[PDB]
Order: sequence, then structure tokens, then C-alpha cells
Amino acid sequence: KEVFADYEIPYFIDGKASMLNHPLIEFIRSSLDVLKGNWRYEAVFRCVKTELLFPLNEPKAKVREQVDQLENYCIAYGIKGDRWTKTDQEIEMENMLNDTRDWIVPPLFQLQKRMKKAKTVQEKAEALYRYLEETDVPLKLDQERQRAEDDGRIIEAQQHQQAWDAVIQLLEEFVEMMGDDEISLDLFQQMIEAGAESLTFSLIPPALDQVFVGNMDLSRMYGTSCTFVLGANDGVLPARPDENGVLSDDDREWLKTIGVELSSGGRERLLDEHFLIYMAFSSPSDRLYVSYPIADAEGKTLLPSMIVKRLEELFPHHKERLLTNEPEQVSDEEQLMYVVNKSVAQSFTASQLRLWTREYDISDVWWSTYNVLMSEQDRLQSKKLFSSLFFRNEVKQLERSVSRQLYGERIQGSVSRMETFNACPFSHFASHGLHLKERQFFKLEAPDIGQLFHSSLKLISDRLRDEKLDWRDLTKEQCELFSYDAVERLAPKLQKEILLSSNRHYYVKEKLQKIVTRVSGILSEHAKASGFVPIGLELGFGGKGPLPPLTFQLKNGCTMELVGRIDRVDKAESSKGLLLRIVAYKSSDKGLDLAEVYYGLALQMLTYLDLSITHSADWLGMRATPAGVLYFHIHDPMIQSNLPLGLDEIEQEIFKKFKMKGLLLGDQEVVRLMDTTLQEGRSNIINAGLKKDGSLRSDSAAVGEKEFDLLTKHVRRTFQEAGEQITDGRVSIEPYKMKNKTPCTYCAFKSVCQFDESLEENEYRPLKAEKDKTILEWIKKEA
Amino acid sequence: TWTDDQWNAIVSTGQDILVAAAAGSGKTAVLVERMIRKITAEENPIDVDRLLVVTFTNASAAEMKHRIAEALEKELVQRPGSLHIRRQLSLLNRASISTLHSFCLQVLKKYYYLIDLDPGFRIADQTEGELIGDEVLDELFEDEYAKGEKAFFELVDRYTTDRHDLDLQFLVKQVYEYSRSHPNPEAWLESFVHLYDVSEKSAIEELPFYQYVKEDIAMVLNGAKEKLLRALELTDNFLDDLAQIDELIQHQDDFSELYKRVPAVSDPALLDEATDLRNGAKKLLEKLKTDYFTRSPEQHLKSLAEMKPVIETLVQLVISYGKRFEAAKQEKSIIDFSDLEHYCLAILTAENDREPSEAARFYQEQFHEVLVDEYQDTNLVQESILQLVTSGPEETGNLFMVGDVKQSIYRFRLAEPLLFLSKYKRFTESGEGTGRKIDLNKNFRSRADILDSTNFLFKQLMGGKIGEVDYDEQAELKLGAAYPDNDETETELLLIDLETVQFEAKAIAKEIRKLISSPFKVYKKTHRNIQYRDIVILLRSMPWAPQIMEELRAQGIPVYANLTSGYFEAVEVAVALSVLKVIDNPYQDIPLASVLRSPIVGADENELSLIRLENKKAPYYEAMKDYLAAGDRSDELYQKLNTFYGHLQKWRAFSKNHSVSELIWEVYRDTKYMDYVGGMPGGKQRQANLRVLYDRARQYESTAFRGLFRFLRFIERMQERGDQEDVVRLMTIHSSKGLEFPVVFVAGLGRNFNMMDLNKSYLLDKELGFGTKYIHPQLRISYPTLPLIAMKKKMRRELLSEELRVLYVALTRAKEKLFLIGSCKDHQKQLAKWQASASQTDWLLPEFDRYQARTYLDFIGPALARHRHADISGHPARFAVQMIHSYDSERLEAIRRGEPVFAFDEKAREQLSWTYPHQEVTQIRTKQSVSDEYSGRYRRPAFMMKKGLTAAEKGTAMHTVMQHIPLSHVPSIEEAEQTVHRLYEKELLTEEQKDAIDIEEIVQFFHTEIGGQLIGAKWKDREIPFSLALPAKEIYPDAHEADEPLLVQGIIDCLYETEDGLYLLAYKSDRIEGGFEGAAPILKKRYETQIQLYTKAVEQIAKTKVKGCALYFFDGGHILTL
DNA sequence: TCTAATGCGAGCACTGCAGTGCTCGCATTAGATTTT
Ligand code: SF4
Repeated sequence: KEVFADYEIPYFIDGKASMLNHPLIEFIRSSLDVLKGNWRYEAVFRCVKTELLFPLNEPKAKVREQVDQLENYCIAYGIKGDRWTKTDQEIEMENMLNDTRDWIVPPLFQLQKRMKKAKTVQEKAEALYRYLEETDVPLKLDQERQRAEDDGRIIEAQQHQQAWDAVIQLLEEFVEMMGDDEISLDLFQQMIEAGAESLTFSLIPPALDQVFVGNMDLSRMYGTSCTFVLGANDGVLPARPDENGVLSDDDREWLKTIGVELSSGGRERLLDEHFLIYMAFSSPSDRLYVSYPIADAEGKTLLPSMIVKRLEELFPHHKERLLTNEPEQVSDEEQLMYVVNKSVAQSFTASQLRLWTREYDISDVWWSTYNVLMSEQDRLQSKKLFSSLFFRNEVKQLERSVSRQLYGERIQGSVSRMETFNACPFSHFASHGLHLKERQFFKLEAPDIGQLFHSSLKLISDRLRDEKLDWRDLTKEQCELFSYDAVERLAPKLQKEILLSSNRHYYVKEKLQKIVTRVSGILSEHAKASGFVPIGLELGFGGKGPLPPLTFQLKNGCTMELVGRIDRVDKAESSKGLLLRIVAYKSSDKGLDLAEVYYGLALQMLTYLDLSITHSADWLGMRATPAGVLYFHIHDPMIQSNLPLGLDEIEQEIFKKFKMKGLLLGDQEVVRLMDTTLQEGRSNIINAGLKKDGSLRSDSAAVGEKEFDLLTKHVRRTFQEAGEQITDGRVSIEPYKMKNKTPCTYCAFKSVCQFDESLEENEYRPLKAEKDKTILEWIKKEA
Repeated sequence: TWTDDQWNAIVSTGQDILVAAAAGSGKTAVLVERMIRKITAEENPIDVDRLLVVTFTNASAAEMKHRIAEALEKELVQRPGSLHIRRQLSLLNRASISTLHSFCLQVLKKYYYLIDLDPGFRIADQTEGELIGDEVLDELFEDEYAKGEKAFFELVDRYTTDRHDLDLQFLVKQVYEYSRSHPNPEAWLESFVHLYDVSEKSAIEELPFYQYVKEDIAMVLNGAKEKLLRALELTDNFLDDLAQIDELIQHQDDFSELYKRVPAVSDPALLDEATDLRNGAKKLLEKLKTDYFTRSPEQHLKSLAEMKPVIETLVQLVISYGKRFEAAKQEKSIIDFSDLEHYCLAILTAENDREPSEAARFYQEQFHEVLVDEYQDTNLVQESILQLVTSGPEETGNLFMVGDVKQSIYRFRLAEPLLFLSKYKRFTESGEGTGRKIDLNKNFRSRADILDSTNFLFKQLMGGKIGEVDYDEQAELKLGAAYPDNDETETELLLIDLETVQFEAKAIAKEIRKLISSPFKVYKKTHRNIQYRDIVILLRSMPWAPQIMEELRAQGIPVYANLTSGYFEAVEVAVALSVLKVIDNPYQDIPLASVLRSPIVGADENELSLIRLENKKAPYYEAMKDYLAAGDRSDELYQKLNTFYGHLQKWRAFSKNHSVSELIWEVYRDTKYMDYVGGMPGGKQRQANLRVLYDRARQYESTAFRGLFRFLRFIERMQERGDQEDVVRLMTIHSSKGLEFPVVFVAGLGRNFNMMDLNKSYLLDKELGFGTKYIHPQLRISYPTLPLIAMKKKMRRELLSEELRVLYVALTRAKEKLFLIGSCKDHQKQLAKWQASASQTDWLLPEFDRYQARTYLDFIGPALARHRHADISGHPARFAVQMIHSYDSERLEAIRRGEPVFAFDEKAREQLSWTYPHQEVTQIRTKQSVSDEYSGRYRRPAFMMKKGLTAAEKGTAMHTVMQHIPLSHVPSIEEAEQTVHRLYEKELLTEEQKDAIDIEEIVQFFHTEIGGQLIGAKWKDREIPFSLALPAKEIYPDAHEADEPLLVQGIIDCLYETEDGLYLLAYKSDRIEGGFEGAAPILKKRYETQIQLYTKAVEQIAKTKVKGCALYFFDGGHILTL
């Protein structure tokens, strides 16, 4: 049908068409599914989308959209089962959501009342019927019948209320045979289900002039000139004996000897296949074509049947033609048989021009075809189609009149928003420019887990202070209690109460609890050693909050008020004066790679540090020097040792693994303020050590205050050069690969950017893995 | 002619026969001949249907049938009067020659009623099947979580990465999937615990798993000593070390002893090279220590016995999964490919209280002999099925198997070559009271330098625990090719040192162009230059496939490689699905944008952002609508959108009435996306990708799923988890198989094997069962368990065996020339590493050094060095080594807008402007009825409807009567009733129809004039069927061109003949009185057209004329003439 | 996730306060990467 539709060949098919794709058949099936699987939203919208439940007289256009929006909702909120049966922006939305379900639930709901109550068949078959009439299926059907006609499709319009009878006769026969027989949906539905599969459409009546496409068995023909035979494949043409029915080929063959004749069926058919292919081969008066495909629908190999071989025996010197969608594989003659229609001519010419640029010498028939299509009225389209010849995925720079009004007066920057840009300018445009949002689901994603920890930790503080208590004053007994209660208060209010949705999630609950309990104990141990005392916590930076946003002025009327959060800022007094460091809770392992920092991929810590330092003066009336930046790893560990350990040593190994990673200051005291337990050797709280002489180890992640004030400046210039390019309207596409990794990992916008390496002009901008020092001196050289 | 070995395989009989067929043994030809004889022989032939032939593909089976057919013809021409031979030719289609699965299917279909299987059952593809596994699993896990059993949580906390439970459910699958490789899964599952039942009182040297611990220590200790002895030859302290080692070697048996010893005791060129050898000792011993001896044999035991409770929980879980899974399939009447084998085995075995069931007996009777190809890849379930359809004990019996262990490369699918190998060692070269075995050494299809190079390397490599098979004579390949003597046939090794693949791909690319430009003519045939298709590049994996292809096509011939995935990251597929996503739910900002920016619409970045401006808060979808509504028509971007929004709403409605596959095709032909995609580079593969999406939609409609939404998730699943032109063919060594080439490049030989399988906290094994780490969730401590370590050592040397065979099929797939291309860092040093290994005589390299191998080079290199100590270096194998340092117009621009400026310029013009002359008649129905499915022209259920009839049904009833009323005379009210009742009796009238008839209105007619006339007449007939051919126009004015005749068919109610002429009669149940004077005109025009066709039919066909026509009306009993 | 695999810092032996190799130990850091 598809092929001939394109090639404009009129035809007639013997077989009939299933009704399983018809709205009426679907609507019915999905409906029973709705009340069996207990209102799985998938099934509910499966019914609503046959739009037989649609409100009367209300414009479809809207209705659909409302239905779709409701679908999104049910998906993100995991609405199912009883949930159905149970100021400017939200009113519009929430009420539309209550209106939509208001015309959906009642009909489908009332039905289940009827069904479950009804015992016998007739009353169940009937409860179903009403469900159709009360929803005015006939009316809406008839309406749809029209639209089909007005669009030139009568055949389709005929199948509508033709489908109506099929379902009824099914019910009639049902209530006829087993009407007064008791039964419930389980089997009742099964029989309806088998009824639908059997439903058929009236055979499409023959037309005066048609190609006759039919089978090789009982199909009949007369006065046929040319006959094509399809599927001459082995295992197909001389059809392998079909294994079906209650009686085996053996049984039947036996019965024969008892003076009982049945239908052939087994081995006799295989004898009769030759007679049937005989009639087929002798069917045409003028021409006979016998064809077979080499490959499979999926690609598996297919051989010709024994028939082709014997044909080659009666006609040994007969050549056999080739059927291919690759015209270049045939002579100019055959290539002229592809120009049968505008559409197909185009589809082929486009592919010819392609393969041509590839240095292959093509046939001039396609040049003719080209010029012809180039001289018409729909030239425009063909032109489009042929633009494919040279299609490099191109990003036209934004303009000033757009970037301005789009991005806005002030570019209210985020450290994350800047990282996303320098990660790939296009991703920025999609997220902050076009404001594209993914479809929300009821799955608890990895990130949102983090937001839990924070608020839990933040919550623990509040109660500690309220009991005038501190982490170090905590006990292993208390750590547990305090932690658990925290998640109690939180859990229900997290991610559409998914933690309360199913059982696996309420186990994930105490799972998250046991983690916090550990982290709570680790912090205690970190407080009893650390000489650093927290100053500000969850420091509001930018916008409305404790600190002023940091601003950026650059040429071209640029304004950048960037806002952000500060997990934790800690102070410690030394002989060198005030010391400030920053800590940020983290799920994964490693915190800071200077290599990432150079390209502006990780600016989080370094930017946070500056403010604390800079504003220190004014803020707390004293000048601070950077102690460093730290990442705390939140998790419940699994140590792996070949050495047998006692509970004593186990707590040690568990403790060591929370060893913070980051960037430090390279002097003896700063280390000792961070770990006061450390005299000599390595520290288990921080990544640093001490030789006997008092100097620290080369393994230490520490650096001079110079290097710190080096990076900080680098982060500035990044916000500047990357801050202007935005205002310049740069939306280009340039993913990076470093080190051997890419930004396209989970990137959602991949389908929009449509990045293709093979296609030239689209490249991965490489970044090189660098010894911390190797990017260090690079920065030094910049200014 | 044949070899004696082939002749043996052909003629032998009376017992099971194992045929070890080397590469290019011509096993197929021999397999055919053997069957040809038993079927076509003077003595006493047998029919084909009495044979069972299993192959590994339906194509090879089909291939088998063709070659069987030919020989039959040939044998026939000589015995033209053979009734038996002709008949066999007819049995080939009824014969059993297929994959074992294909056989199992035939069995299930026939004996389905013996087990619980729904006939007409469907076989689900490995995809939907897995998707059902995921479902039942989630249900299972949910039930357990809710049940809150203690044991369950202990298992979860232990095996899943806390913060999510995903990890537990693939362990369950992994375990389940493994069990199915066993003839009795459940039993094998419950067999898990038997390992973990142990006490501190237990002997570890006894239990099963220690076997591999034993052999592991043997190697390492010996490897240490042997590694030291050379340091002594280099010429002190090495004697302290050595003596200490010897002390350990003495106690290799005692494990408890080793725990006491092992842990506790333990020229600048050759001088600094002798120090590392001593470190080899240290490194080897340190590992030996860490593995087994960081903990006491007693603590290892306690650690084990502690996990027993967990293991039991785990098992019972998998068992609950298996049950639920099977039950889920049953509901939907489906089976997997595993079910196919297991249900078949179930049918074949009927045990009471283990018996070869009466189904089995039937097949044993039916098949006089069974032939199995590629036997080295057989599993346990298949084998048990084979042994079951084969009749007789091994000493006798009809089992005939062929294959080569050396070519068994599928163990990751759980194939068991040991099954083949165990029989080979159990069988004798003669047939005496045992299974007869035969070897096929001669390789007829490959050149000498090949067999010699291959025989040369694997003689030093394949053997002992690495090869699992002794490489000797009767195993070594033997020359059978008639190749003419020529040079440059030497095997080459190109040693080079991301860009790794680049430098690797060029080296390949180069010698290729050397070959092409240079002569090198491939081969009573004749020489042939290289057609690019006769050369091939074989890789172990396909991460480099895409990169290689690129530059290889950068210069000269392009590259073809059969790609598997990367399909969902393919731009077209992304865009296509994006469109379907918008059709399903237009409210998706990303999927919508992805379309608008795609060539389908082609919106600019300024155009896209322009859209958002209209509405910033709302979803992108309506931000697009908001642009349309208020937008101006002359706007380009507006067009792009409006056109698209037009298609969208069309597609939206289309999918409603159609299937997913159909909608896809419609979208393809509306957007011309598939056509467009064919016009950009690689557009051939792109189009394919675009049409497999359509094919997968097709495969999707036959599943237990329906709708566009489910289809999307379906594809979403595949994403998340599993996923005649002359060119250089790039393919995996695994896909090489029976294929063959003149030239073979095998690259990546300088890359590590994939050992990622031996790392995780658990391992599954055939013999040993389940193994895992000791894990304590409360203490947060874990460490490898002894069985675990044992299972790794075993699995590593089995995995390594596999690679040596993979490398063995690679080299054997070549006929003329070989290219071996590896990569490393430092040239010389590795050659020194190799020198170190290549010293020991006896050919077969040190069993331990082969063990340490990681990369294919580690196999070739050392085996290659010693070559170029007598026969080894004089062996007739040739090599060529290369040390590489690795570093060393208008038409378009016309097309860009307009047209260029042919031979066919005239024809192309007319064919595109052509039209079908008879077109306007192609849509017109041939037959058209007037009142069979071949012609053309709100019902409520009978149980809910009224009791009575409708105006239509009443009319039909009244009509029938009139046609059955006797026209002999004028009937009375009574005589009319009699007729009505007779009809009822004879069932031409329903009980209702009867009661609904008004007798008077029927009798009235015969009192009218027309009535009286009808009665009195020469001739009369009623219910007269007719078909009248008319020009199409005569009915359809609309179309004006085509005058082909169509058939108008109907029935003339009544025709009667008088001395005047022929008259027409029709009875109509039309409603009149509710006078008739005013109704007459209207009625006249209602049936005006119909009646003329009636008379037309009569006048034209009968060639007589109809004078006047009467119509009777039951309402009032009127009459009118036309 | 997960083996190799270098670093760095001292402790010890090997020889002549004291130096030099050697070795061990502890950690972070790469560097990796399937077949149908
Ligand atoms: S996948 Fe790559 S090209 Fe696409 S938005 Fe992400 S970084 Fe950019």
C-alpha cells in the first residue's frame, strides 16, 4: 500500500483490514483496562485520546491541549488508581486540571460501578454498551465520519459506523450464547479481547482499472496479461508444511487407511503446492516475473526457493534482473524507470547528487530530472530538498535586538549558568535563552537527593542551637536520633511525596537516614579536631540576601548581577590573622580539578572564596587570607581490606574515607588548624601531611596564597569574557572532550543542537589533562 | 575424490561419531555426501524425512537443502527411472533441516497439549521479553518491600548501592538468565547453598572450588622459581629467596601451612634487568599473599558460613522471579527462546516416581540418524535434547556431530565446548566399542604461508590451561590448496607507537594502497587485482569501527562496517522520534524545539528565540501558537510555523485512526525527511536508520503493546539499557565465521582484552555456582570470599582460552595474505619482555607467561620472537616486521540556487508530465447494487432494544409474502394467511415478521386491475436478478472522460406477459397515509430512476421492450404507473 | 567500579656522625572499556 501509494498505482487487495487500530475498538479495550489494572494513567489517557470521551460541542483544539497538560501532570505526579476517584497562574492551571478530569472520571468511573456489580454476561455486556451511548459514541463517530469525506477519504469514513455494528453483533452473540451465564471481567474481557482481534472490515470493492494484488492459493484471475510472483524465497514459496490444528499429519494419514477421508493438510499440501505454482506461472498471457528478496526485514539472509533453480533448468540461458534502490548499480536505461513520479524522482535525485559529490560518475538522466524539477512552480520545495546536498549544522549568531530583549536588561548571572555556557554555548541558549523544560516524571532523580541532605543538615543545626548544643557535644546515640527526625520532617514534603508513594521508597527513607546518621557522627569528629568554626551558613549571596550580588561591567552596555549560594564558610584565627575557608557538601568523590577550572567548568568554590575574602574586611571588620576550598563527601561507605580489622580499626577506615578533597594553603599552621590531631604524617580529615621538620608533604593539595589570588583573577576574566559573548548573542555549538569525557553525557538538549561529527564544521573542542602546575603557569602567563 | 578422513566421516556407521573439522575442511560437502548416500543408494535407501539435521542458521540449513537437491538431480539423470530418487526431491521441503530452535518449535506445536502451553503461542523477541522481566521484577520487589521480611532487607542492604535499589534487580536477572543454561534450572539454583554450608571444622583442600586455588598457587610459585632461576643464570641472595621459595613449593598442598609461611617468611643492562626479575618474585608472592593469606583458613571459613542465610534469601528471590515471569508470559500466551528449549525438553521428558517420554520415543523411531553442526557451541539444554531424540547408548546410536573446539568463540552465551572436548577424549580414532572420532586436517581453501603462520603461533600458545586443548599433529592444519607459488604472500606485523587508533588505521590504509597501485593479483582460475571487497579489516570490538571508517574513506574507496548501536544518538533518529513525541504530546519544550530547528522546519536561532518572546512563561508549544495567531501572513518564520502546525494537527488526527508504523511513513512522506537525509553525507546509512525505526514500529505492533505512548517508552527502554559494491569491509572477528577473504587485516592487537567481568562483588559460574564478597552492612566492611577468588582465577584462564580461539578464527579466515597490526609505547623494551618469555624450549610457551597476557600482542610477540631452537626457527613460516615510530564546481553553486546547463533531457520531461489516460476510472467501483462484498450501493443490541420490528424489517416481511403468494388465482384473507404461515413453518419468516404482516394490504393488490392482470397472463416470474453494463458516465456525471462499462445489479420484483406486451411490477412499503394524490408525484420521483434501470436492463439485455410499469403501495393499497 | 602504579618519606642494611641504595607503607591517579 505504502509503495504503491507513492508510485500512484491503483490496486485491489484480497484480504480485509483489522479493526484493532480503529478508535471505537481501542476506546472499548482501553476502557476495560482502565478498571482492571485499576486506573493506570496510561490507560486512562488511552481512552481519552480516542476522543470519544471528549465534551460535547466544546472545540477539540483546546480539549486536546488540556488533555495533554493533564497527561503531563499525571506523569510527574504519578497519579493512578483511586487518586482519580477521590493566584493568577495556579488558578488557570489547577482548575483546568479539575475541569478536565471532571468530564473524564465520571463516565469511566460510573462504568466500573456497573461492571463490578453485574454478575452475569448480559448485564456486563450491557453496562459496557451504555458506557458507549452515554458518551454519545454514535454521534461523535458520525461527526468524524464527515471530516473523512470532506478530506477526500470516503473509504475511511465508511469503516466508522461499520465498526459500530461489529462491536454490537459481538455483544449480541455473546449475550446469545452465554448471556445468562455468570462471569467476571477476568474472563469476560478475555473474550471481548479475542472478539476484537477477530473483527474485520468489509472487503474493499474492486474498481474498473486496478492492479490485482492477491494470494497464490485461492485467489482467482482472468485475462491477466502480466503476472508478478513475490517471495520466491526458500521456506516460503513451496511453503513448508504448516504445523497447526488438532490432528497431526501422521494421524490424518493413518485415518485414510481406515476408509476415512479428511482435509489433506499435512504432506499432501506440499504435493499440491506444485499445482498451485503451476497455475500461477501459467496465469499471464504476455509476461511472467518471478522475484525474490535477498535480505530480510531485519537483515537476515534469504535464499531463492527450489523453483527458481528449476526455472533456470528450463531456461538455462535466461539472465535475471536486479531490483535495487541504488540506481547507480544499473544502466542508464533502468535508471530512467525511477523517474516515474515527481516525489520519487526527487527522492532519488537528491541521493544521486550526494553520491556524486563523492567523486562517483553518475548518469545524466538525473541531471535532466534535476533541470526539469528546477523549472516548475514547486521549484521552491525541490530547492529545499536539495539544500540537503550541503547541510552543515549551522548556528547563526544571535542579533543585538534579540539577545537584549531575550536575555533582558540585566544578565542576572549564576555561577552554574556561566559554567553551562563555557561547557557549550548552545546549551546556555536552550536553557536560559529559550527556557526549555524537560518532562517531569515520578522518578526521584540523583540531584534532588542532594537538596535533601542540605536541608537535613541545615535542619540539624537549628535544633542543636535550640538545645544549646554543637556537633562535637554529640554522641553516637544522639547522632542517630537527631538525624532520623530530620528526614521525618522532610521526607513527606520532598518530590511529590515520592518517598511516601511506594514501599521501595520508604526503604530508601531509612537508607537516607542511616547516611545522615553517619555524616552527623563524622562532622562531630571533624569538629573535635578542626579549629575552624563556621561563621555563615547557607550564605545568601546576590539577589535578596546577606550579601550584595557581585557586579560585572564590560564594554557594550553590559550588566551582570550574578547571584549564588554559599554552603559553608569557616573562620579560624592564626598568628597570620583571620583565616577563611569554604566547605560545600557533595555526593560524588573528587572536588577540584584545576584543569576544569581553566576552561570555566568548575568556578563554584573559587568564586565563593573571593567574596568571603574580599567582603571580609567590611563585613566582620578584618582582612582575611584564604585557607582553602573544601569538598565534603556525603555518603555511607563500604571499606574493602584484606587485613582483618577490629571495630576499633574499622571506625578508623570509615572515618578516613570522609577525608576532604580540595585546595589548601601551603603553610604548617593552616594545616594544623584544619586538623589539630595531626602532629606528623598524613591527616585523615584533610589532604595534607607533615614531615618531621614541620614542613608539609609534597602530596599536600596546598598552594601559596599567590596561586590562590592567581586563580581568583582567572575566574573573574572568565565571567567577563564569557559574560560579554552572551550579550554579543553567541549561541554557537562547541562541545569539549576532556579528559576523554564530554558535556553531552546526560545533556538533554542534544536532540536540539543535533551535533554531528561526521558532518564537517562540527567539532569537539579538545581540552588537555593537565598537571595542576601545567595550568597554573598557563594562568601566570595570561597577565 | 576425498581424503581418507572425509571418506571415514562419510561412510562410517553403527555408533556416535565426532568429526573435528578444521577451518576449510570442506565439512559441508562431506556432510552432504554422507546424507546423499544413505538416501540415494542401491542397497536399501532411506527417505530424507527419516533424518534430523540441525544447523546454527536457517540460511545454512537452506544451503544444505540446495546442495542436497542438486546431487539428487545428478544421481537422477543417471538413474532416470528411479521412483525413490524423484520422491526424495519432494521430501526436501518436508524434511527436518533447521536450527535446533526451529525443531523445538515443531515439537511444541505438535505436543503442546502435554505441557501447559497455548497453541498459537507467540515467540516474543529478546526485547519485549526483557521489558516484561523488568515489570514482573518491579512488582516482585515491591511486594517484598511491603512484606518487610528481615532476610530480604539484609540481602538488599548488602548488594544494592544504598541511595538506590537498582543494583539488586539485575543480579536477580543475571542469576536467572544463567540458571536457564541448565537442564534443571531450579535444582541448580538450590545448589547454590551447598557451597556456603561449611564449618571451621571443614577441609578446604577438599571442597570443589579449592581446585582452582590449588592450580593457581602451583603456577605463581613455579612462575616465581622459574623467574628466579634465570637471575641465578645471569650471575647470590637469589639462593636465600630461591631456597625460601622451594620451601613453599614443598607445601603447595597444605593451605593451612602456606598461611604460616607465605605471609611471614616471604653490564648495566643485565644487571638492572636481573633486579626486576627478583621483583617479579616479590610481586607474584605479594599477590599470592593478599589473595588467600591475609586471613586465616578458619576465618575464611567463618566468613563463608556467615553468608549462607543471605545466599538462601537471594536464591528464593530468583525462584520467585522465575515463577512470576513464566506466569506473566502465560497470561499473554508467549514464550522466550529459552522457553522454546525448556518446553521442548519438558515435552521430551515425562518423569514419574526420569523417562524419555512417548514424544521422545516417536522422534527416536522417526530419525535413523541425527546430524549436528557447530557442535562446540552446544549448551547443556540442547545436548540433553539431542541425547533425547537420538536413539541408543553411546557405544551404538545415531548421533553424528561436527565442529572444532579451536573455533569455539561463544562462551559468553554459555556454550559448552568441554561437552565436545570430553567426547573427543572419550572417543577412539577407531570405532571399537565406543564413539568413533575423525579429524579433518587438510585445508583446501587457504595458502601455505597461512596455515604455516597459524600453526606456528598457536603451537607455542594453545595448550594446557590456556588452550584447554593440546596443539599437536592431527590437529595442526595441513595443506590441500593447489595455489601457484608466488611471493609477497608473507604474513606482516606492523608495530606502531585516542590518536592511537588514527596511527593504527593509517598503517592499515597504507599497505592497502600499496596493494592496489602495485599489482598483487589474487587467485584452474586466474589472477585478480584487489577489488577492495577482497580485503577486510577484522576488529575484536567496534569502538574504533567509526573512526577507522572515516580516514579509510578519506582517501580512495569508502568503508563499510555493520554498525549495531550509536543508533539512538544518531541525529536522524533523534529528530524523527522528536516528531513522534510532539504528535503524542505537543507539550515538550525540548522535543518541539528539536523539530523546529531540524531541516524539517529549519527555524533560525533568532527565529526560535523570536518565538519565545511572544510568551516567556508558558510552555514553548503555545509560545509558538501565540506567534501564529497574532502573526502576519507575509512573514517567513510564520509560514514555517503555520505549515508545521498544519502537519502536526494532521498527524495528531492521523495516528488516532492509524497504527504507529503507518503514521511514521506518513510523516516521512509529508516532511520528505527521509529523502532529505539521503542528500547529506553518510545519507545511505542515515536512511537505513530512519527506516529501521519504521521496521521496529512494525515489530512493535505484534507485541503485547499498542499505542504511540507505549511505543515511545518501548524505544525509551532500548535506549536506557541495551540498545554488491567493492569496499573495505570492517567487521568483528566474531562475525567472521564461515566467511573468507584473500587479504585480512587484524588490528587493535595492541589493546587490552576486556576483563571487566572479573571485578564486581559477585560472580556466576557453571560448576561452582554463585560466588560473592563477604559484606557486612552494619560494620560497613567487605572483602573477597575464597570461592570468589577461586572463580576469578578459573574464569580468567577460561576467558583467555576464548581469546586465543577468537584469534584463531581471525587468522584462518584468510586465504592468501595476512596483516597483523598492533600498538604499544616503547619498542625495544617489550621485545625484551618477549625475549624473557621466549627462551624455554619445547615450543609451547611458559603456561604462566601466557596467563599474564592482557593484549593480543602478548600472545603473538613472544611466539614470534624465537622465529626470526632448531625446528622453531626453521619452521616454514614467513614473516615481515615493520617498526613504525607512528609519527611518520559551478554546478553545485548553481544547485545552491538554480539549475545547471543532456542525453535524457527530453524523456525526463515527458515522464514527469505524464498522466494515466484511464485514470479517472481507476477509483470507480466495478459492481454497483440497487436495492456480496465485491459491489457497492446506531443499531441497538437486540437484547436492549424493544420487542417488535422496524418499518424496514416489516417491509421486508411484507415483500417476501407477495413473492411467495400463489398467482394461480385471487387469494382470500384466509388463503393469504395460509401462505404467511407456510413461510413461517419453512422459516422464511421470523415469528415477529409473521405477526407484523397486514394480510388485507397484501390481498388488496390482487383486487386492483394490475393484480387481476398479473393473475391472468401467458407467462410470469418474480425475484428476477440482473446485471446491466453501462458507460461509467450514465451514472456518474462528475468524471467525464472514461466510458468503460460498469455493472449495475439489482432484482426486478415482478415481470408478467400478456397479449399486449411485457409489464413490470414492484411493491413498495413506503409510508403514504398520515391524501395519496399528493404523495404520488413524490413517490414517482423517488423510484423514478430505479425503474428506468429495470426496464433498461430488460430492454437492452432481453432485446424486447417493456410497456408501462406499475408500483404498488401497501399503505392504502394504491397503484401508480410510469 | 576497579586493578596497576607510581610518588613521597623514612626506616634499615650495607658498608665507612654519615652516606648511600634499597624497601615498605600509605594514597591518590591514572587509565580502562565486549562478542551476538
Ligand atoms: S549535547 Fe553537546 S552540543 Fe548538545 S547541548 Fe549538550 S554540550 Fe551542546
